[PDB]
Amino acid sequence: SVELPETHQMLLQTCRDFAEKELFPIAAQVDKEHLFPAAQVKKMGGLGLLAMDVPEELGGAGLDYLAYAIAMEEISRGCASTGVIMSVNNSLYLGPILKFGSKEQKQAWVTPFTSGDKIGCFALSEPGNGSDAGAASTTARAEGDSWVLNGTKAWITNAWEASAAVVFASTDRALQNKGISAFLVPMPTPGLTLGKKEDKLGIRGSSTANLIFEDCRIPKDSILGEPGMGFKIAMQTLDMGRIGIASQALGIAQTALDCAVNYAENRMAFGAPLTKLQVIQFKLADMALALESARLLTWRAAMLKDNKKPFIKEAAMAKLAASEAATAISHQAIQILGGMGYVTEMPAERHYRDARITEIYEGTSEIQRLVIAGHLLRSYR
Amino acid sequence: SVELPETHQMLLQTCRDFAEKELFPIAAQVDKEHLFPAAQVKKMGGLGLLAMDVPEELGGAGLDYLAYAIAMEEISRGCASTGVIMSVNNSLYLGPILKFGSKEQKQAWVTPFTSGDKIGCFALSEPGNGSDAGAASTTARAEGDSWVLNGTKAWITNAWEASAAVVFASTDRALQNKGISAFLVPMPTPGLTLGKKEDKLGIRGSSTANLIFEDCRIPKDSILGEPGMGFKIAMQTLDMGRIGIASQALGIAQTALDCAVNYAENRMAFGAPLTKLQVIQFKLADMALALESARLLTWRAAMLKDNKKPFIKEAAMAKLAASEAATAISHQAIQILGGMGYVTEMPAERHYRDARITEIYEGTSEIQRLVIAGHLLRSYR
Amino acid sequence: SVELPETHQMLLQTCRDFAEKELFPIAAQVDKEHLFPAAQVKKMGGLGLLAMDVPEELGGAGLDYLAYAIAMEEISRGCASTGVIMSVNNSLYLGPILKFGSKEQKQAWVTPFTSGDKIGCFALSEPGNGSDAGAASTTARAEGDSWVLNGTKAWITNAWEASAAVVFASTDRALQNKGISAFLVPMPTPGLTLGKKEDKLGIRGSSTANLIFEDCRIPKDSILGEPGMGFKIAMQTLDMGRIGIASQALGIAQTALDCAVNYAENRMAFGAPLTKLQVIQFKLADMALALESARLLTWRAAMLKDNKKPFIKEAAMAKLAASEAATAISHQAIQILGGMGYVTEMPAERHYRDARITEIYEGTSEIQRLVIAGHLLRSYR
Amino acid sequence: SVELPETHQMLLQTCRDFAEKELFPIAAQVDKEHLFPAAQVKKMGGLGLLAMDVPEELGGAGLDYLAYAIAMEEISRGCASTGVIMSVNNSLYLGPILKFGSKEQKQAWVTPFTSGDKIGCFALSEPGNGSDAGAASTTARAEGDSWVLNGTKAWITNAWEASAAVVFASTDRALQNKGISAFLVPMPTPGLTLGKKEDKLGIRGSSTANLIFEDCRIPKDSILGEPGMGFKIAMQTLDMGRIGIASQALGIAQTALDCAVNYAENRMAFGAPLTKLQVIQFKLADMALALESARLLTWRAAMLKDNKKPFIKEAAMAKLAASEAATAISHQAIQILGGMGYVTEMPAERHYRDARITEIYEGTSEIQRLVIAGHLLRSYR
Ligand SMILES: Cc1cc2nc3c(=O)[nH]c(=O)nc-3n(C[C@H](O)[C@H](O)[C@H](O)COP(=O)(O)OP(=O)(O)OC[C@H]3O[C@@H](n4cnc5c(N)ncnc54)[C@H](O)[C@@H]3O)c2cc1C
Ligand SMILES: Cc1cc2nc3c(=O)[nH]c(=O)nc-3n(C[C@H](O)[C@H](O)[C@H](O)COP(=O)(O)OP(=O)(O)OC[C@H]3O[C@@H](n4cnc5c(N)ncnc54)[C@H](O)[C@@H]3O)c2cc1C
Ligand SMILES: Cc1cc2nc3c(=O)[nH]c(=O)nc-3n(C[C@H](O)[C@H](O)[C@H](O)COP(=O)(O)OP(=O)(O)OC[C@H]3O[C@@H](n4cnc5c(N)ncnc54)[C@H](O)[C@@H]3O)c2cc1C
Ligand SMILES: Cc1cc2nc3c(=O)[nH]c(=O)nc-3n(C[C@H](O)[C@H](O)[C@H](O)COP(=O)(O)OP(=O)(O)OC[C@H]3O[C@@H](n4cnc5c(N)ncnc54)[C@H](O)[C@@H]3O)c2cc1C
Ligand SMILES: CC(C)(COP(=O)(O)OP(=O)(O)OC[C@H]1O[C@@H](n2cnc3c(N)ncnc32)[C@H](O)[C@@H]1OP(=O)(O)O)[C@@H](O)C(=O)NCCC(=O)NCCS
Ligand SMILES: CC(C)(COP(=O)(O)OP(=O)(O)OC[C@H]1O[C@@H](n2cnc3c(N)ncnc32)[C@H](O)[C@@H]1OP(=O)(O)O)[C@@H](O)C(=O)NCCC(=O)NCCS
Ligand SMILES: CC(C)(COP(=O)(O)OP(=O)(O)OC[C@H]1O[C@@H](n2cnc3c(N)ncnc32)[C@H](O)[C@@H]1OP(=O)(O)O)[C@@H](O)C(=O)NCCC(=O)NCCS
Ligand SMILES: CC(C)(COP(=O)(O)OP(=O)(O)OC[C@H]1O[C@@H](n2cnc3c(N)ncnc32)[C@H](O)[C@@H]1OP(=O)(O)O)[C@@H](O)C(=O)NCCC(=O)NCCS
Repeated sequence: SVELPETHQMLLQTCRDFAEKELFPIAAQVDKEHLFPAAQVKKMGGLGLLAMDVPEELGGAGLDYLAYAIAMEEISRGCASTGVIMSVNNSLYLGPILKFGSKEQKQAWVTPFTSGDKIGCFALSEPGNGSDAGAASTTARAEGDSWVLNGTKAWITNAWEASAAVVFASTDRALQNKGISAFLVPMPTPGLTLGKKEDKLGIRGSSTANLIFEDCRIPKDSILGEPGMGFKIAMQTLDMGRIGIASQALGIAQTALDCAVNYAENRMAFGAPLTKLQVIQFKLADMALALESARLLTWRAAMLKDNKKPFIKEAAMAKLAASEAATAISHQAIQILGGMGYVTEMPAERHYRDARITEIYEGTSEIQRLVIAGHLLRSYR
Repeated sequence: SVELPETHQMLLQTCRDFAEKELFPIAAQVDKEHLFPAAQVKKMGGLGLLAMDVPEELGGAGLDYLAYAIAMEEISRGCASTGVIMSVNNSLYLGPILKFGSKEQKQAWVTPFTSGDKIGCFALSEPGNGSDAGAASTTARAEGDSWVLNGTKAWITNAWEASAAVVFASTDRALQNKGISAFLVPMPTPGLTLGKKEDKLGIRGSSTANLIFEDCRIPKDSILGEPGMGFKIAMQTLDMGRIGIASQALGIAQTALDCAVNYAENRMAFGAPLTKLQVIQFKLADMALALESARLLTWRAAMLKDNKKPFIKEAAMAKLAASEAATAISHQAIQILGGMGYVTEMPAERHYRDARITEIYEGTSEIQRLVIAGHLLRSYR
Repeated sequence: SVELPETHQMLLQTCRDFAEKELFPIAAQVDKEHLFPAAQVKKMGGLGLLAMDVPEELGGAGLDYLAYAIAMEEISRGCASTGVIMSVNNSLYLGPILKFGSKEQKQAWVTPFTSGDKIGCFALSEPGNGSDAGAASTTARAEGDSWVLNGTKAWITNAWEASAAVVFASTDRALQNKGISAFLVPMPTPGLTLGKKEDKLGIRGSSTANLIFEDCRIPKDSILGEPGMGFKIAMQTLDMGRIGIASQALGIAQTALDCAVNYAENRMAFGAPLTKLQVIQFKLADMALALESARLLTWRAAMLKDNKKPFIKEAAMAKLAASEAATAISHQAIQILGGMGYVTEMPAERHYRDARITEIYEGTSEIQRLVIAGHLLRSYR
Repeated sequence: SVELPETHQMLLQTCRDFAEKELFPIAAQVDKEHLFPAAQVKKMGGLGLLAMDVPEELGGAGLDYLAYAIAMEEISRGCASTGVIMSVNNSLYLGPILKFGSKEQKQAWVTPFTSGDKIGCFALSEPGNGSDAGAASTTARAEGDSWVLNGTKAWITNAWEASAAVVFASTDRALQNKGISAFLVPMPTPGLTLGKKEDKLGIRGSSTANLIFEDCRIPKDSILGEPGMGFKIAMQTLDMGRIGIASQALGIAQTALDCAVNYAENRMAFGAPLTKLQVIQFKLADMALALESARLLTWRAAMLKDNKKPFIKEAAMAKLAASEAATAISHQAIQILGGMGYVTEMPAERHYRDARITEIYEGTSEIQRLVIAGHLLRSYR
């Protein structure tokens, strides 16, 4: 119900302790220097936080997706870039392989990646089409006994750190979505070149680059599932990723609210603490309401996924509400902090820049509203 | 969890069937003619919907407050005035008596009122002070063996139909809240006169009047609890009423959304259904999300109350979010219907006028935000 | 510039004096009883307020459109239904005849209507299509020497009081807009039947009905301009009407703000006036800014029209901003008044219901945003 | 009226030409490297853009404040940091000296600063109090024939480039505002030390530091006006600065809208340009409406100042509306650009970070709403 089980409570406490011990001292350094936190990722792999959905047989933690959402929220509260790296590795790489790959592919592509030594990446977007995922131009000709890949992916998270890749290329151009086919591409491999890192406004610990495939050949076993199923795999992986991104936005909004409340209590204006002003109280009330409401939606989406029931509309609602709430709460936290919120000495601006991204990737807000509207009208029809 | 138990599902189905059978044909007539639906209230008392929180020993249904929230949402979806009458009788009259009254008072003031033959009313507000509940000017002098009541209450719901009253009068003026004392006043009684009915913008089935007490004397047993506890009784009854009003606003928003979606699918513009337009889809998506989020907040508040845990901040959040969401959804439904939404032939304007009230009574939105802000700052401190 | 000329100032003062003398005592009676204010319309015709754009040669006042906007704002501040009647008679009937009709048609259809004895109506909308104005199904066969009209118009303002009608019927069905042709139809005439009055949520002084044409024949001179120009005539008349409706929404928002400020200063809560609370001050500040900004937009649109320059985007912006600001200000005024705002004794709910309409007729907000977007993209291209 | 005079049109064209020639190529470099654009400031001084309000006798341009607002909007459209430097030098330094200083002080402190070789700074805020300007703790003891200054100012714009300073120190502590006294402090002078530059989220061309006064002595003539008038001088200078900041926010919103519209027309999604989507059109319409509405308010405030009439409420409204509109438009521009808007290669994120500041300095939005509310209630009383 509303309360959490003992395992979930213990995981929440452990994640909060780890976050306050490790991520908070280094978050500013990671943001400023664009430094990939290798040691923190290794420690998270040691704690099993990178393989929560993975069964314990394959080396994972064997936990439900609600526990994953809680851990993602706590980690993103600690550090946003570490949060998005964890979210990518947990959902976007591990989920499709467990859900669709054969047992040999699971053994060869999940077990090394549970320990945290290696991480994965999700390669769907292209420079030509960002939202229209079905219009991917990457071609995968089945010449000989190998899949020859030609094309250029873009915006690939963890491109400079991943040891594997889930690449979606259209085997058949005529088939807009049917042609789409997934492939498990090891990194580094001949024929694959990594693009230059992109300077980003917000999350800067993670490395974002453009994968370029030039006559890249992979063995025939590297195809995920069967040809044609690529679009469905992409959609389901996107739903799970949307749940993860909603958790990340919740964490960002929570830490922004905590910093704002602490500063408002500490700061003195007109001979009184700022909390005595009614405007500040109303701002805090609205922020808390938005944050809690979103958290509820997220938890509902996670529990619906755990009960093996359809959750696409719920996940889209959770992602949209969490992203918008995080942006509004971060903006109001900057406004409450005032002048001190603008300088980089205080962490409010980092929360603002990190919260801005949650409305862009994993489907923009317009795409989320399209999904919600379609499912709503289908429900009434 | 997210799912509902079998009893709750059966109650939801029964309430929906009763609503579609009875309330929908007569809602327009009730709104237009200011007609109190006596037969519908009697049938609801027959179904036990007026005594859900009451134990079965005293003649109630013995159901949890979550079931009460579900039934309130369904009834308010059927008809808003019937919804507010049910909410008043269930929470604001029955709850304080069960929570604080002695067993003899329970037998003499709850058992006749479970059947639906008689209903109660909550008398707190005064013309002088609406939000400042602690500034009530009604005086209750303890002369002789009877409590002599002098004063004028205002805005009393069901004043023209109630057979009992929960009246709060300040026994001690010096004590702003300590002086406040509750009293169980039977109606009609000598010394009590009912004010004229007030024409209202929205809910017009219910009768709202001003109770006037002129030397009204009641026996000494009619006092609820002990003197001084009146303010706490009022606050707890207000929390339960806020949960009920949140359920009512949810019902209004739900029926407005249903009518808007049906009309949008039926209406043809520019050679296409209105749902083909992206603006309509985005409006429907935003409306859906709002309602669902509010519902979760409401259900969380109800479950927290059922588990015997503090729920004041949760109830305030649920009431605020539900009221604002209901107003926004009703306005957008009128906008979607366009010209046909403006005339009284279509039920959109009735939903608008009924949804406007949920931000005013049971504490305005500013008071709710004050409560949320106070509890938030207390949580951080 | 920002200041007003002496003629405009004198007209503003005269309109305000007339409004406070006449419209304010009878506004509640007009709203409640659906009473057409014949005497007030006659007095306005005596003051020349119904023929402001009309040259003095034809019996008008010969004033610029800025003066018309000011007078419309003041009258709608006095009474909303009188405001919409004045707006219809000034813009939607008189403007197209002066702009496109020949001199004989001006003499036979403008000079009697300047005095205020008779008023006109604008017949464009149909039950089939409300926003898609080009899809009108009314047919005008040119049989013999007369135009035979068949079809059914809908939502015609002043249908029960108009002595003339501007009816737009598609002469050629193949021509979606080219077929559209305007006609000056006298009322009453054989073959024309008036539909039943429609009960409306808001403005109820004006009479809204559905014109039904059954073999209605008019002389050949009654056609406005030449066939095919009907759509352009409709668009320009709509622009002028949008300016008028923006002025009306400004008046409604202004009177709502005045009542809210007066009540907030008078009402006492927590031992202080409501204006001492910071939340009330912030609400009043937001309301004020909105109204003033909208007024400027309106005044800019009116001055651009007076200088014989294109004003379509400006008029659309003014109408959209004025309507949204009026709705928000009326809602906040009801919220500020609290319980007393809900009853019909206070005039806040009347302002709410009257302000709701300004987002529906003369093009809904979505159509206004489409016009603004089209003109913006055309400006950049 | 709505149109601009020939001088204003010529100044607008010259400012736009200069902006597109100089500021646009170097804006990204200035933002990235925190580089003070010395050459651009010198060229602006050559064009007279730094001394617009200054009479031509003292070496200024002798232009009205409307021309200053237009030039500020164009320059801030070119580059935001250059815009805020120009705004500070024009209003916050030059205005108080011309308005209150004697002729000798004008000759010794305005004529060298019109040419653009030297610039000024406005020193009011302190680390202790940011919004409560009357609680400044800087002390100015009148020992001997010199004013000995002790205290620490904060957030001083152009602290590392100014050759003069307007410092406000409380001569009399007992007098909260009466004690406040202004002083013209040359820079550099013995006893004055410049604090370290502060890394800021947005505008980074300008240098922001903390002035520290330790036994700084100035001649007796350096006091501006007479003791006690400091608070009034600060308030009037703040009003003029609010007009300038509103112009800057207008420029930022305008360039963000231009970039967003151009990208939306260029980008192709789902086989169509983005402008074909109705959601994009509605976003563009809302952005254009907000921008134009604000621009109007700003121009009204500037013209009211030029006509020697009170403009405090108008300036506060203009600043608030311009800041909020700029933030909303920048956020929507980032959303429209999508993924490409997030990287630093595109200029959308720079517009976002620069537009965030306009709600903080020159009085936060809460202070603006307090000023508007006070003037509104004073108007009704
Ligand atoms: C880039 C930049 C440049 C600057 N340049 C200058 C300059 O040239 N000269 C100068 O003098 N200063 C300058 N400042 C400082 C400026 O005055 C302050 O940063 C800003 O105006 C508010 O200061 P604060 O945040 O410290 O106020 P705080 O009092 O610390 O603000 C706390 C919060 O409480 C709110 N608040 C406070 N009192 C009330 C109230 N009564 N009612 C409601 N809400 C309230 C505020 O709005 C704010 O959100 C600059 C600041 C920045 C960031
Ligand atoms: C009080 C009143 C007075 C009136 N007076 C007159 C009068 O004097 N003369 C006259 O001719 N008419 C009059 N009308 C009718 C008026 O034209 C319509 O009521 C109104 O303009 C819209 O009509 P509709 O709701 O039927 O349109 P509908 O097409 O039925 O509206 C459906 C909804 O879809 C939206 N929509 C439609 N097309 C699009 C699109 N392409 N993109 C986005 N959204 C879209 C609309 O905004 C609306 O929300 C009056 C109406 C009222 C209520
Ligand atoms: C349909 C209806 C039914 C009702 N039924 C009942 C009933 O059964 N029992 C009962 O006891 N009462 C009932 N009431 C009365 C109800 O308590 C009040 O109408 C409502 O809760 C607020 O009262 P008010 O508007 O008079 O408060 P006011 O104090 O007059 O409100 C003035 C405004 O100031 C705001 N305000 C006041 N204090 C503050 C503050 N400290 N901070 C910020 N904002 C503030 C309020 O939000 C409000 O907007 C009913 C009212 C209505 C309309
Ligand atoms: C930090 C970051 C990390 C990323 N990581 C990954 C990753 O790991 N894997 C991956 O595959 N991609 C990744 N991406 C790319 C991501 O898919 C896109 O950036 C984003 O989802 C949208 O792409 P776009 O802006 O290019 O779409 P565009 O089509 O260029 O967006 C244009 C605009 O139009 C809107 N729009 C488009 N179509 C419609 C429509 N039909 N209706 C309404 N509005 C519409 C969009 O919402 C958007 O506002 C990442 C991007 C970023 C910024
Ligand atoms: C555009 C978009 C919303 C929809 O895709 P489309 O190709 O444009 O439209 P479609 O017609 O393919 O959608 C419905 C089809 O897909 C399938 N599908 C769509 N959503 C699905 C879901 N959530 N689960 C399962 N199947 C789904 C349906 O089965 C249907 O095919 P059918 O006709 O055989 O039943 C999708 O590409 C998208 O989500 N874009 C944003 C996400 C993103 O970029 N994330 C970045 C990762 S960080
Ligand atoms: C104004 C208002 C919000 C708070 O009341 P106040 O008298 O103004 O302020 P107080 O200082 O009394 O509040 C705190 C006190 O009340 C008690 N209290 C407040 N809220 C409580 C709650 N939810 N549960 C229990 N006790 C509560 C606290 O114990 C404390 O007293 P203590 O110091 O002995 O601990 C309240 O009057 C109100 O809710 N008004 C709107 C509700 C309404 O009108 N409903 C209409 C019915 S349809
Ligand atoms: C739908 C709507 C917005 C546009 O009309 P459309 O027929 O759907 O679209 P169109 O292609 O006709 O629009 C452009 C055409 O009309 C003409 N036009 C459009 N707006 C115009 C304007 N403001 N001024 C002049 N001409 C205009 C253009 O010349 C063009 O024709 P061309 O190709 O020969 O140049 C219009 O019908 C409308 O305003 N509806 C809402 C208004 C309303 O109902 N008011 C009620 C009165 S109270
Ligand atoms: C807090 C604040 C809003 C008002 O100041 P206060 O000291 O708190 O309140 P006061 O009582 O002094 O306000 C009214 C007094 O000041 C004077 N005053 C206020 N605003 C004025 C104005 N716009 N023009 C002239 N005089 C003004 C009045 O004369 C009155 O004094 P009186 O009683 O002798 O008539 C002001 O300090 C402020 O604007 N802060 C934000 C601005 C800022 O920080 N800008 C940074 C520069 S980039």
